[PDB]
Amino acid sequence: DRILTTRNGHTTSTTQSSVGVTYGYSTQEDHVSGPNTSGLETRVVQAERFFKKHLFDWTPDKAFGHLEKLELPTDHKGVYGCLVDSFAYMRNGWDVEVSAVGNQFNGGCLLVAMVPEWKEFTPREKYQLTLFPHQFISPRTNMTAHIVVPYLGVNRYDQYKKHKPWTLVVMVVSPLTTNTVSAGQIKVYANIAPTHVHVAGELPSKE
Amino acid sequence: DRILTTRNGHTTSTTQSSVGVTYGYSTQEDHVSGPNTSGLETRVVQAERFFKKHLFDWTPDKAFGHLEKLELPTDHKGVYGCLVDSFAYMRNGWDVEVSAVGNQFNGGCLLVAMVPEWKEFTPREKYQLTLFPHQFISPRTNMTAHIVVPYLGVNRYDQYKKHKPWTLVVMVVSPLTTNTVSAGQIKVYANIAPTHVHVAGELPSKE
Amino acid sequence: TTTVENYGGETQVQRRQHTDVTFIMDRFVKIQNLNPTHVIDLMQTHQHGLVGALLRAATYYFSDLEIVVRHDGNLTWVPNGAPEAALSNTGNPTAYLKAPFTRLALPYTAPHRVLATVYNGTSAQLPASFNFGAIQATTIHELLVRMKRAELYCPRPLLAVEVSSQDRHKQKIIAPAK
Amino acid sequence: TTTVENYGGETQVQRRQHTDVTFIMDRFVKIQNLNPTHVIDLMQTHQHGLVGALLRAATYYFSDLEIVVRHDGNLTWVPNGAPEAALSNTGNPTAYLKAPFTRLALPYTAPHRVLATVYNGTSAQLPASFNFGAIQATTIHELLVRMKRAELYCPRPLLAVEVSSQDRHKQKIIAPAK
Amino acid sequence: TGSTDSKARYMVAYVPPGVETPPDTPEKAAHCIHAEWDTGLNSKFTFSIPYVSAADYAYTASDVAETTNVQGWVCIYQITHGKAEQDTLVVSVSAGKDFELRLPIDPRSQ
Amino acid sequence: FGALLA
Amino acid sequence: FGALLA
Repeated sequence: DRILTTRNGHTTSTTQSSVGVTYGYSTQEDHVSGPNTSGLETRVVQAERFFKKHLFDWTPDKAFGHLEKLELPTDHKGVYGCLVDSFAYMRNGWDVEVSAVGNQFNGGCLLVAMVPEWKEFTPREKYQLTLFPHQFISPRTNMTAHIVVPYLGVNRYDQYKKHKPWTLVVMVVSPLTTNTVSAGQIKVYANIAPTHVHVAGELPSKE
Repeated sequence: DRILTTRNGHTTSTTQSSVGVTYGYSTQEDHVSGPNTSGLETRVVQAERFFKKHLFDWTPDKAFGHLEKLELPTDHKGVYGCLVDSFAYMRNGWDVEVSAVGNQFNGGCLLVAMVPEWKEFTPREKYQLTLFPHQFISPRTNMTAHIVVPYLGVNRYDQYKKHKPWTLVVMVVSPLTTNTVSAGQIKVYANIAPTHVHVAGELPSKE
Repeated sequence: TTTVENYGGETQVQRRQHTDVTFIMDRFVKIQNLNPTHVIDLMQTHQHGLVGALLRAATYYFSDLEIVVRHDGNLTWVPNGAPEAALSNTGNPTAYLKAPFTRLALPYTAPHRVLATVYNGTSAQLPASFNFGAIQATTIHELLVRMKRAELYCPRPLLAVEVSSQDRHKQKIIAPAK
Repeated sequence: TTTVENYGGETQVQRRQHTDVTFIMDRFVKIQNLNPTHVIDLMQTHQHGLVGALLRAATYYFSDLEIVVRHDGNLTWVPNGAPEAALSNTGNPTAYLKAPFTRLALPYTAPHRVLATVYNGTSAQLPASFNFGAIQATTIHELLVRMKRAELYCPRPLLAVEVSSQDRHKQKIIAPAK
Repeated sequence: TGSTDSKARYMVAYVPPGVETPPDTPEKAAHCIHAEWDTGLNSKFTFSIPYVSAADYAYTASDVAETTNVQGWVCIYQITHGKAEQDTLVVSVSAGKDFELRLPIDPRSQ
Repeated sequence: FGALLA
Repeated sequence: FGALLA
């Protein structure tokens, strides 16, 4: 019933504490082949798979508004990372999964959102982050958020070393509460996987 | 008529001095998917493209029997090379093109061959290298040899860091002759491209 | 979505014509920082103005333009990506002074499929290519811009004036005299 | 003609509307050397101006004309081959001063089937018959010419500014302020 | 333009933006989009420089701000030759089937 | 068991 | 011109 199993490549993630999958803005991808690539683009499926990253430790001291961010893509030491150094242009979506594991005795709430064209938000703007593809994480209800977003931006293809369209954001909505039965803190991890990965301008070898 | 244009990926080679293409042992490839990979293998076309390597300088002093070799695969600083460090198992064929550019006034002959399971040959064995997929290069006739071979070996997939099945071999059959009108020496280069590239066991990042 | 029917009420009919994006953005707005040589950049609109704030309440946008310019001497427009030196030649769209001002229709000329109000990276500041061209004249006194056929994508925060009174933001509303 | 298909690419669709001869030549250009009595000669356009250079990038041409003249007193036009003295009489097309200037449509009146930008021989200089007539007024302040229904024949060299930097000709391209 | 007794093998490569300096050797450039060819009966060869950029259009002019070219480089290498020391390779350029120009301007100083 | 998002 | 080995 409430048990979801996500699979990207030869990697899977089975979440029992899931609310569902939120698809941001659209469920389809703008044609990966446009006039800016002159039909010289290709798809690299070997890169469409999960990679992990620890975001932060959610503690009782962090109040409302505490915000942590992770601009994508980040340094990747795998196949995807190899692509970034071998090609001038790339484009891809993101299958994001964020988990804050504690126990049913913890209280509190986290907002998990994917933001296009990140900009530092002011205290007041934070009250409206729900305008972006998001999902909440509350111990009593779920320990895993799951968001899926497509590629976008002014350009059909991008140079990730100069611009990062999507930015993962996690913000404390209501501080973590603890009992004598609860967990003391909750470590928030991210399980991310790039989607519909396409490369275009093959670069020379650096030697 | 006698003009051949070979294309592998986003790279092409147009040879006017061609004798034709010699396909070694077979024109087909043994099923890339076997029981040893449990259906976890994939094809990486982004790696099926030309890369160059200088073999040696053919001079008048080099007599019959002079042999130069290049075990494949060699160090690759491109996409293919990335694969070798990201996967435990690989398999692929070779589209090989060797060119010895001089001028119609040079005389002499070179034997270009692809050898499975290279072993140092004795002077006597060299008289029989024609038992292997080969082609000759003689200034009066052609300046380019072109051989295509499939993958092979006791194992359906290989670990190139431990074993190199194919070995390119170039041997002087008849020494280079020079006039006052000819070239003084001929530099032999190789234009190689891996074919039907498949990878299997994805390795972790070295950091 | 919940309705008043939950407790016996009845949901009424709504006319959302005035909150239609194309309609609301379709009006003239001022641009305050002006120079004899000015590059048309919509982000130069006031951040709290009806159009300025709504524009900033979106990530990506597209629209053609219509502008009004009160200038001295002749006005010359040049498309996105043109050398600044070009503004000196009549070969480019040039409008000869006719009081009280000049009103023109300009097409979107950026090389991108759409533009952005925020850009996370390098070309802080936005890329130089995010413009509708440049205009030049001896002196430019006023400039009004109007977004025609506007399209907005990916909404972002939009804020009202913050309240201190701890209950309601009160302000003088128009009412008859006497 | 070769394409990117040779190495796996895909040729795209092209819109050549802006490089259409009739379209590109159809715009007003200045004529700098003016006199109270002026013979309309298209070769008097600037050699590097959009229209001037493109015109010179052709051997033979044909087109009707449209002109704008800011003058003092009344303007009188006379056709190709007319005696200069005729410019003094009202019987010839004469336009009475009406601010801010006068805009007229003139037909090609040369006795040749087409005109040339270069002529190898004697009638250096071009034959006197290569003109669109003459105009006269007390004073002529400005003159804009426009080639209508233009036709060009036998292309000739067209040059860009020469580069010294040994790699690329760089110049200030328009971009937002701040 | 060489004589019959001169042969040569060349390589042309498109190096997209994103690298600090252009490849100084055919080996390094081989990983880029490239073409290699012989000089025989047909002394002429044609290569298409592909449009590969983020935007659907690109500027024709170059801004003073531009340090490294925005659209990349084109590199012409000589793999090797045989008795072609004084012989030359003439290079020319034309528009491709899908080449397109838009937004006319009068930029020259007048 | 449950739903799959392959 | 000639043969192709794409």
